[PDB]
Amino acid sequence: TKGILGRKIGMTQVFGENGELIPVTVVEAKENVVLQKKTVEVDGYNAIQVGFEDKKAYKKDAKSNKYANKPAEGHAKKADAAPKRFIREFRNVDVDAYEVGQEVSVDTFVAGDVIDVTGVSKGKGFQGAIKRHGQSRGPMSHGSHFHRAPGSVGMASDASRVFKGQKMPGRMGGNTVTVQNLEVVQVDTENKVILVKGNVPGPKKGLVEIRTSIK
Amino acid sequence: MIQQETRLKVADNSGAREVLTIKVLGGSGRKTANIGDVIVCTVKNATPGGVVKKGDVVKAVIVRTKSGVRRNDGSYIKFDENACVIIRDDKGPRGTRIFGPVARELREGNFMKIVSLAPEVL
Amino acid sequence: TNHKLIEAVTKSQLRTDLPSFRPGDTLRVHVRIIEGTRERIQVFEGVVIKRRGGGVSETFTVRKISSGVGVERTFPLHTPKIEKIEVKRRGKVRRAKLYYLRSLRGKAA
Amino acid sequence: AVPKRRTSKTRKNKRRTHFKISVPGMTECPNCGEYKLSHRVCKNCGS
Amino acid sequence: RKLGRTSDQRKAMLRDLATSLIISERIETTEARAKEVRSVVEKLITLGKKGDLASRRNAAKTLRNVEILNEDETTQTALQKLFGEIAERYTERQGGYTRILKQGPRRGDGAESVIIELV
RNA sequence: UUGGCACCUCGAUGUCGGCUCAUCGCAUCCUGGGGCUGUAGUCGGUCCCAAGGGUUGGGCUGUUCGCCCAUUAAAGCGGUACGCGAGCUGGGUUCAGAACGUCGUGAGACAGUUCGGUCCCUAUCCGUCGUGGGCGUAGGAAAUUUGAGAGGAGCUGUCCUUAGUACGAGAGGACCGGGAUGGACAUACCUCUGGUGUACCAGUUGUCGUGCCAACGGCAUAGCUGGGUAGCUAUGUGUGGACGGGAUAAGUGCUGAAAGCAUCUAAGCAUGAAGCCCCCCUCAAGAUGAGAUUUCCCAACUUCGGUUAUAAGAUCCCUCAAAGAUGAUGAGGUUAAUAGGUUCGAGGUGGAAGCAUGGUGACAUGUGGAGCUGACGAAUACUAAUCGAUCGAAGACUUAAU
Ligand SMILES: [Mg+2]
Ligand SMILES: [Mg+2]
Ligand SMILES: [Mg+2]
Ligand SMILES: [Mg+2]
Ligand SMILES: [Mg+2]
Ligand SMILES: [Mg+2]
Ligand SMILES: [Mg+2]
Ligand SMILES: [Mg+2]
Ligand SMILES: [Mg+2]
Ligand SMILES: [Mg+2]
Ligand SMILES: [Mg+2]
Repeated sequence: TKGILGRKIGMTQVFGENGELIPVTVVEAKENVVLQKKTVEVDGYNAIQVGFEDKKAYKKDAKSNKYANKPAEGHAKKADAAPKRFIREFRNVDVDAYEVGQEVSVDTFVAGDVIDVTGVSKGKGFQGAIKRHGQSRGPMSHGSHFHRAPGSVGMASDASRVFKGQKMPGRMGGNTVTVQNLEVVQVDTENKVILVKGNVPGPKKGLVEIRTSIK
Repeated sequence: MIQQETRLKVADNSGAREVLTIKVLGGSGRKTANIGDVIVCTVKNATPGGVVKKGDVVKAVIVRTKSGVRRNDGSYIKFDENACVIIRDDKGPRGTRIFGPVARELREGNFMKIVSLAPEVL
Repeated sequence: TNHKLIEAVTKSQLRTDLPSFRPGDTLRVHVRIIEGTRERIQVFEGVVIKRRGGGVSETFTVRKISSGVGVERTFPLHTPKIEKIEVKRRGKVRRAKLYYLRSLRGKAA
Repeated sequence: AVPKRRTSKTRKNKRRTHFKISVPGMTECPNCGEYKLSHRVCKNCGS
Repeated sequence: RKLGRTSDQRKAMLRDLATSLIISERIETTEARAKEVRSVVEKLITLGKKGDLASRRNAAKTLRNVEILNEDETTQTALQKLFGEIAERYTERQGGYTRILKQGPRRGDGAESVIIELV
């Protein structure tokens, strides 16, 4: 419900009530003007897609991607707002309301509405065995030349294969992950940020979509 | 933390002076400990006299471990000595005159005969 | 400064009128607690060992011997649970942090 | 740690097919009569 | 922060490369020195724009105690050079910001040589 | 398991235990569901259906096995070349030395002990874990996506309320529903707690050098100790395991003849489990059965031989990084804040040098929370991202609705 699309900037602590300290991730949630929505009448899933931070004008000589293009020009002219950089589905909520071309708000929530968080990982390059998966290393002394490699992979020749799904050294990777049931300690309106509880994925100046919980 | 085979200058007036922990009893595969748990332990040193004698497996609460404890406001209590109190298996000590200032955290776990029998409690 | 907008959320909770000092001083920190039928309030003498990491996340800690044991306690100094800080005595130290107190007669003067 | 088979004259040529070299930028100077490499300065060019 | 080989060299080689920059005013070398020596000799000649005795001592933290000169048939000791003929030249706002210009590779290697120029 | 047979291997198929890593049966150890008890309750015996998940730390010996200590909800039985040495140790067994008992007149012998004994290899192809180029997807491109499928996760204790009530004289003491926080495990992240922090800051030791004193370099593991920002992490901080559905297995049932009564069943109708599917999260249209919505671009030679030469949109090439083995992913390329510099600030260190005062000095004190700063934040075009090139569409037939 009301999937805002903020980005992080860091993490600090905020003293709650009587003595309680709770660590807080501060999520900068800039402008979010709703682009076209799609329903069951058109082709079959009721959803609201949302934009995020804008960029400059269109079609001069696009060296970068902070300039738009004739695809995203007419796709964003339809709602008569500036062209965008991050467009995300929300098939969670509310096919009825949310008129097209509406800024959403920042205060859809209250200080106590539980949320979820979807964001990409850090990604730590190509890393090996006992750092990626929870495997334990070998003995570092008494003569053993088996310090840190993964062990055996399969049996002898009554299974002449190695079974796929084997947890071998590959890339650590940034793939998506969703924590569940975080809460909001405080909402700001004027500086246009919110806060959450604990810590969410996705390193600084990243991207994170948040939405209501499913408890 | 205090784990499998630590050695603890016990604080009671009941004859033991140093004990060593066999197991940190709790859940299955329990490894670590901190203030308020209960460990089973066998004495090594023994004061002449006292109550208990050398080589007698007794159960004993933990008090004031070396690393801190995080109470829920943001404080920390780091002591400077691992210590212990031998319990009677009714959550009360053996002797009377336990030394060595005690952390407040062992109160929800109904150890309140130790706290009233003690010097300065934080 | 940290950013343009960390403190814009956070300056409205930062605490005023805590008399600024340096590691080497001798403090008498009061603090309000609760236990049962009490909101009783307790003093705690000691010497500042270190002071760290300014902003809303700033931290100091104090050290006091109690009965032969060195009790070391740490606070986040902007908490609304500390009541009153005195400064009993100024200090003459050279190092900023003071981890070398594992001795038995330090006597910082 | 040895081969078990001599690789034939198909998986020799099929393997080395991603082993090439491409031309570089090659933008010409205005008055050199000589092609500099892009974002560089020659010794005897209009660069 | 880039590197060359190792921690003892990477100071005492790299400080002995800005010295040859001072007495010659243009040199050619490979990339990861010249991308990196850009931000040491330029940070050094902010001390030209101050030029007091407390800045004179810290200029002796980096440059050699060495490389006498002879351009006026007389000896400028290469610490007296930059405070009279370099700091006087530059009064633009960003210190003594120097340019680089890249060239082709070399024969026996594939490093891109680059003339830096103290302008 | 102990064997029997000699079928493959002697132009070598490495052999016991243990560490590393699993994967599979159920004849089930715990947890879930029942029948039956010579089951008062709490406990317990025995049997049926059930593999979804769990299955401990130490002493002893090479050990397997075994006994013993302290726990736990439990410390299951097995297969996988008695799983795993082109992944590892070598303690024993099966190498030369030596000795003891013993048998042999002798050389020597022993499933009898006993001390010491070299463990080789750079990955061709399949199989894996990641990760890119070409082409297909009847015009080209961008963005967002549906989800056939496939992976992931599934564990539990203790305390309190019902209540000291039902049963039971008394000892003790709930089923069934609600409330708390723990354990182990799987994740995400550095604000706090700590660790590291090799171009940061301060003290000091030898010796050499900058003509000398003061200052400061070089070398000695980074010469050594105290501390420390970013980045990376746990022993640190949060979060997690679902609630809810549909058919059943064991079992319990209602109606009901065969076989006038009974009878759960033969035709119908129920209910019934951590089990199966949908639900939770992750991947996924190369799912050639190649899906879906929105948006942008449309011409002359010319017997479409399309010769071309371009748009949309990319890219070559450069300054780096929230990304990173290269390639790939992002952020930018003068209409510019992408790096470096300059300025200010946070954080760190702890009061610079000179000069003055006091001390015969060693050094104290002011000038002054100073000086000095690598990764983080903001401002500014001062230097460098120039001028250019390369690739890239002009939409077949069939019948049908019009
Ligand atoms: Mg057999
Ligand atoms: Mg025969
Ligand atoms: Mg033969
Ligand atoms: Mg052979
Ligand atoms: Mg062999
Ligand atoms: Mg069965
Ligand atoms: Mg199993
Ligand atoms: Mg022993
Ligand atoms: Mg004889
Ligand atoms: Mg000398
Ligand atoms: Mg500007």
